[PDB]
Amino acid sequence: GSARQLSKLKRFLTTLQQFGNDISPEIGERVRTLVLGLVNSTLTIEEFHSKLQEATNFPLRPFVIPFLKANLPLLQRELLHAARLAKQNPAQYLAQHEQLLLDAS
Repeated sequence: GSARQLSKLKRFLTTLQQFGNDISPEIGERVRTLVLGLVNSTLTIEEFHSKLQEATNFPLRPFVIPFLKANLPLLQRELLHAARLAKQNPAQYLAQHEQLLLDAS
């Protein structure tokens, strides 16, 4: 498969969202929101590329859409580890609520 080969960005993403709260509150909440969002929450690359684009300083970064597009399945993996280091559940790590579970209807 193409997991490890694409995991090259996984690490960066993990630390990016983990330390993203250090650089600042704005970009922080956003980074984690988008990242963790498309990971478990209902989010799309485009949307994750929008807020981020206006969240991170400087002009659009090189390969944004195609970035998480091939790392989506790689980011949803580390999420299972975050919960262990967050003292919470892997699916509740981001949700942290009931109403925000499966409100399809």
